[PDB]
Amino acid sequence: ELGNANFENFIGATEGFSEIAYQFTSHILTLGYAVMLAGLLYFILTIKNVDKKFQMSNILSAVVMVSAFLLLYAQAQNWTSSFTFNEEVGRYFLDPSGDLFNNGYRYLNWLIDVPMLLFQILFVVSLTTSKFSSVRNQFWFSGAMMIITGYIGQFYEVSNLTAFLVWGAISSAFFFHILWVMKKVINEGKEGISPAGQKILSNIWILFLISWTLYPGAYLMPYLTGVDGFLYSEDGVMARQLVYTIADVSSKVIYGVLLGNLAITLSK
Amino acid sequence: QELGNANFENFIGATEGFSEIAYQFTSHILTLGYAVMLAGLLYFILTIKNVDKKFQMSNILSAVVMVSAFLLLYAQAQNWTSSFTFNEEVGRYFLDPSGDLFNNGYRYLNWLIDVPMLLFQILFVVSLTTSKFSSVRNQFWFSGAMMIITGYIGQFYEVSNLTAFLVWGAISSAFFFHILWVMKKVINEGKEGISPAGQKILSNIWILFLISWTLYPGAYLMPYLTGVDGFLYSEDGVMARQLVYTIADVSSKVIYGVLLGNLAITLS
Amino acid sequence: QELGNANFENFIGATEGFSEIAYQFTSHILTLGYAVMLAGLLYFILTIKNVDKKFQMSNILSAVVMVSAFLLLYAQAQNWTSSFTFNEEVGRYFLDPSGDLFNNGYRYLNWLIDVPMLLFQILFVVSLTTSKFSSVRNQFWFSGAMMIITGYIGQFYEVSNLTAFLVWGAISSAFFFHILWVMKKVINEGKEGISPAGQKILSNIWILFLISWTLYPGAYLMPYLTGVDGFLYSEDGVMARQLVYTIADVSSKVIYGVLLGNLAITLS
Amino acid sequence: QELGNANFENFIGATEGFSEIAYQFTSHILTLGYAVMLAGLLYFILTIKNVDKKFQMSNILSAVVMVSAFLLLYAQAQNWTSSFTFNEEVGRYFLDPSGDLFNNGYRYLNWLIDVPMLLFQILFVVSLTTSKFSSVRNQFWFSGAMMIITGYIGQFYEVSNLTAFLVWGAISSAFFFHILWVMKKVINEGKEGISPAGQKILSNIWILFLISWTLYPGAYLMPYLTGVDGFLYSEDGVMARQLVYTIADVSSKVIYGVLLGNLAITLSK
Amino acid sequence: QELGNANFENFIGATEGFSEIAYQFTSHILTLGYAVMLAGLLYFILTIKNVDKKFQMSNILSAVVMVSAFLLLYAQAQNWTSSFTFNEEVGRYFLDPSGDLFNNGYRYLNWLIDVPMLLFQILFVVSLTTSKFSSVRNQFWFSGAMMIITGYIGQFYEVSNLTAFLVWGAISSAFFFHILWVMKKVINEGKEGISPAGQKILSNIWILFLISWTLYPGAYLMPYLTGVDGFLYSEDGVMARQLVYTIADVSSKVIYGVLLGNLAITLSK
Ligand SMILES: *C/C=C(C)/C=C/C=C(C)/C=C/C1=C(C)CCCC1(C)C
Ligand SMILES: *C/C=C(C)/C=C/C=C(C)/C=C/C1=C(C)CCCC1(C)C
Ligand SMILES: *C/C=C(C)/C=C/C=C(C)/C=C/C1=C(C)CCCC1(C)C
Ligand SMILES: *C/C=C(C)/C=C/C=C(C)/C=C/C1=C(C)CCCC1(C)C
Ligand SMILES: CCCCCCCCCCCCCCCCCCCC
Ligand code: NA
Ligand code: NA
Ligand code: NA
Ligand code: NA
Ligand code: NA
Repeated sequence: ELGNANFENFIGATEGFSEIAYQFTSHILTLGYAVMLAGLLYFILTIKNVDKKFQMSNILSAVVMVSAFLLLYAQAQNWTSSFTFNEEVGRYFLDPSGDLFNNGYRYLNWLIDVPMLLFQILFVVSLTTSKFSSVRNQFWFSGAMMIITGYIGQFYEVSNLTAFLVWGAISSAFFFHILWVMKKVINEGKEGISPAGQKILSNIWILFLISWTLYPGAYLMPYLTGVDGFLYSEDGVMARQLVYTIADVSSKVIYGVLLGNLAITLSK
Repeated sequence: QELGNANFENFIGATEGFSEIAYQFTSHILTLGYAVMLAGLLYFILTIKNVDKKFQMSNILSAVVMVSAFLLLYAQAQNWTSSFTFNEEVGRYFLDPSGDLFNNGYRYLNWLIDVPMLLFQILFVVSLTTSKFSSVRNQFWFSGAMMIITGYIGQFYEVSNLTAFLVWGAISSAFFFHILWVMKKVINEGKEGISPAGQKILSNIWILFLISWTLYPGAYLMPYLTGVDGFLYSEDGVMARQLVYTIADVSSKVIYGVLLGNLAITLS
Repeated sequence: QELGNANFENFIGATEGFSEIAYQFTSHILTLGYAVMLAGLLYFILTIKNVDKKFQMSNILSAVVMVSAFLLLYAQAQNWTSSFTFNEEVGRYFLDPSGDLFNNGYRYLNWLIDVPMLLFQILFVVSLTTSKFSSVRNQFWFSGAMMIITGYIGQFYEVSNLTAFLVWGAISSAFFFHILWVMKKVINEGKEGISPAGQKILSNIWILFLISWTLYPGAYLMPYLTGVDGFLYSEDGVMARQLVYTIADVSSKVIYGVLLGNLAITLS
Repeated sequence: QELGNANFENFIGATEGFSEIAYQFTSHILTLGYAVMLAGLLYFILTIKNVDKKFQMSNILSAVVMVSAFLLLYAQAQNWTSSFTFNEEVGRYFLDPSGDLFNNGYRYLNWLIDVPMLLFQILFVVSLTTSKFSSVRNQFWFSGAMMIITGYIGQFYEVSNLTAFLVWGAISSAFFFHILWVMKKVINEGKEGISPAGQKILSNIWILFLISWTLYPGAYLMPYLTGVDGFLYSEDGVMARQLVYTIADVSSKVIYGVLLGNLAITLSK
Repeated sequence: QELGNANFENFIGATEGFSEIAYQFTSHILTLGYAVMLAGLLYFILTIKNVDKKFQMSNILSAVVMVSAFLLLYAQAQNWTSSFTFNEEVGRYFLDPSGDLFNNGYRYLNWLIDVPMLLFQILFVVSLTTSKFSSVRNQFWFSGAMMIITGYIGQFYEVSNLTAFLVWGAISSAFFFHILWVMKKVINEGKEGISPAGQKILSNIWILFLISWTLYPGAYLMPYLTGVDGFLYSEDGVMARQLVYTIADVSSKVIYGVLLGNLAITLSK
């Protein structure tokens, strides 16, 4: 009787995880939080490389990094404490004394990362039609609604598939609003800067789109091959956490590095 | 089973147990709390040289608070996960005494750091007119100490003795109202003789102070706000209490320090 | 149930056990202690550039002390929670030998850092007149070392051998009085030739030093301050001992360093 | 008992067990590794202002690597101590499955930080002549990623499937040789137009790079370097593997960064 | 309970066990050690700008040793408390194998950081006259490595094979005497051409070096300094060994760095 639990727990409590699956999930989470701490150091040590009016961006990047390290460190431990080896079969099964594994740790902490990540670009690009405050408030409201609806939804990814999908769609609405506003921001920021900055901004747009789209992909991962599909297995757990790590790295570290390069180019 | 003078979370977890949603949400919200606290430390450290020297003390005090907050919430997070263990037969988290009983007093005593410093730092940005700096500081510190100590005594009896619970709560509320009075005086005097932007910032600071500080007696009273054997005397009440604690912590510490720093910038 | 040369906390916890209030309060007070120490470390680092170069050593030494203090009070906190475990049948925390016996001598040996450095740092702010710097330093260090070592030997027999307890305590008290004499000389010489404000600060420093340092033999004698089988030979005595330890730690380290820094500012 | 696609440390520890020397030495060497990494982090941060601004990026990248290394090695240290428990009846440490199986893959994925950055940072000290900066960088990054991923896949089968082990190892060795080729090109171009002292430093850097990076496939092959049922298919092989890992880590990260910093110093004005 | 090539602390704790005073004191002394190391790290970082630039390297290298030391002592502290558990029936702490056996080798390998760096940093303050910098450095590093490695091999047999114990100890003592010789030469050359105050500081540094470094073979021999089945082959010997280790660590690292910094200040303009 698992109740409103994530599907990792069902897979681990029925079939269990082979050595490769368990060890790979642990390794990918470890790499995630290591990347986050290294990026924190990188952003702190490069603050004076940009003009003062851009250093805020750097700071915010650092801020984000802090949150992520702590989460992906906790989450990491969580994984290894939720599943233990059974010598009789050679697989890792759910160990209830280490609690049920839950991805929600990431959702609430996005309440830090999503606003901040949306906010810092407004310290590097210059708006030509929109108001700074209006864009900021839209970003924050839509991100909060998206995160909260998705966080409520993921609790029912096995118990109540209907609620899962409904909350996912209600979240995707705010996601589309965020995407529209961000495209507006980047198009307005391209105006009046050298072609190098425009190239950096187009790269930022592409990276933003892909890496941010990766997250609902991980949301739906156990069902992307339908019920009782190839992805509703330990392969799906591996894929979920791998996509999470890729999207984390891209949307945080690489995004901050491209913002820093843009700030360097715009600096005098 | 005999629990003695323990918080109502322990009683709920020993009788009904917690569902996956309740337990996981409480853990996530405490994790988010301490993550927010360490990211603000960096923020407040990294933005020290953004204000005139005379205001920088505020920043320092903010950082101090952050440290305290982080540590406490980190500890508190761990304590939660160690006090409740999954029971597979029914699929619910029950009290685990080998991990010690859960107690909110960890917050209360640590407020002995937070409450004075928070009340102290505003006196490094605004300039008093008819009030005396040392008088305001001593009143703040004495009233805060009394409030914290009386509430800390009272919360131990939230289940074992409702009468002492309420009596200590009222005794604490007296000092709380005194603090609100002195703070209103301080804000009104600080408004005198400053720019309109600083006046708007001070108004926002007063509103934030009022709401976020009132949230704490709300969390104190949470299990009984729907009466004896009411709806909030459940795992829903535990979730609500920790959520209110986290919202109040973030608002009264991080956002309060950020608004104070904005005020310091406009005055520079 | 033979405990040997163990502290009286272990005897109380092995015979009567601790109630929820007693155990939780001891844990909270130790947690507050180490939080205060880390916050003080941050404060003393951040306020280094507030005084002239010649005084900055004081800050550094303060920070040094903080480090030591933090680590021990963090360790000691852990030790408390690991040494006593909840018994559900009666609802009380009893001695848990798998977590090791509780011992307060961790503090003693760590005073081998604190006592010299604290006594040393005042010699970087005040200017001696008739006394020799190196003589004062050597007297401070030797007397402090002897005091700490003799008290550390004595505290192991606070239950198993009252005679050794009291004899070693008196041997320590001799060196304590020597330290008090030398400190009075140092403060009186430092008052000479400075402004009245610095003299008032020095008087406050002397009062604080006296009270806060006298608090330590008080915690040493705590279980017997009401006689054998007295009121304090209970969990109440355990609470009182750890509370006195925390008050003395905060006063003699953090507030002492803050007053020294204020003096350094007035002398700058 | 069934272990599946697990490293050979688990098989040795589950069948023969480890003596006190083997277990204690492995723990000590991993501890020394992560201690060295943290000390190097401190060093590279503290010596940033010792070189001209244009070279300071190198320092930063070193520090970045250090962080990764420290964290990873720290975890791995814990993992060792969690996988093997003393049995008083025989006097040997045996596999403890409640602590998870021991796996070297923690290193491999973390090389996804180490290998690019290490290859990247030298491009902030030396000046290329005929090669394009971005071309060299992209080649380094792609070849390193492929090498790491293929070796990481291969090492899971070092006991359960020797054929896949060797095939993935060879596929990885291809990209390793490409990396060596590009690095030799970089060193030859960097020697041009700098003082003889900097050229000597570059020669030492090339020798160190070659040896220290070649040490890693050696640790990959360690249990079989004396054949099946050989001398190295024992606790001696486990000790040798972790010792080679630690020596290669120190040499290829800390000493590499120190030599790069000395080169940057001689090039500074 | 067969323990094999294990340190004598495990034998004492497995046969007689430790009393409350002995166990608590060993734990306190290790805790004090790592606390001292972290505080010294803070001190050496915060006092960097107190000396001329050319001397600041000393400061840096001191903090590197403080990092290493800190980590090791922290680990060792944990290890002690994890290896011995209270038995309520008799009131003594006995060996607990689930926490691993206690081993001092953690220190030894970490000396591979401490011993070279400590010997290196003095060469950033004093100026040699007749000796060559690189020759002194190479001699220091080689002799220190050999000393550490031979003693590390030997200490595993302090109970199981006293003969190998003593043979490895003597082989190590040879390199120790070589180090003392080179250090005496270095101090004599550094005294030349500096003010009398710096010469007095150098004399004090030499005395400190001699005593604090000689303390380590003392801890090596501690259980047998009173003969076979002597007084020191007891829990008293365990306390004495760890206390000597802590005193030697503090003296040879923190106080050594402080005296070096004082010398650097007196040499500073
Ligand atoms: C960061 C923490 C802050 C600002 C804490 C503030 C605490 C209070 C306003 C305490 C309030 C209390 C009462 C008014 C009544 C009941 C008891 C208390 C202690 C919760
Ligand atoms: C930060 C720690 C400080 C300032 C410690 C001070 C310690 C003392 C004043 C020690 C006092 C002792 C006695 C005078 C008698 C009994 C034994 C002692 C060691 C507790
Ligand atoms: C700090 C870590 C570094 C520099 C890692 C370097 C890694 C390699 C040179 C990897 C080599 C591999 C092969 C050449 C063959 C077998 C598989 C590998 C992954 C071990
Ligand atoms: C911080 C650590 C230091 C300075 C360590 C120094 C180590 C030694 C002087 C080692 C000495 C040894 C011998 C002289 C003989 C026996 C074996 C050793 C390794 C303990
Ligand atoms: C130039 C520096 C002069 C230093 C002055 C004296 C400071 C060192 C004092 C060391 C005290 C050591 C006391 C330990 C003695 C052994 C105790 C056994 C129990 C009585
Ligand atoms: Na596990
Ligand atoms: Na739990
Ligand atoms: Na406990
Ligand atoms: Na183990
Ligand atoms: Na223990």
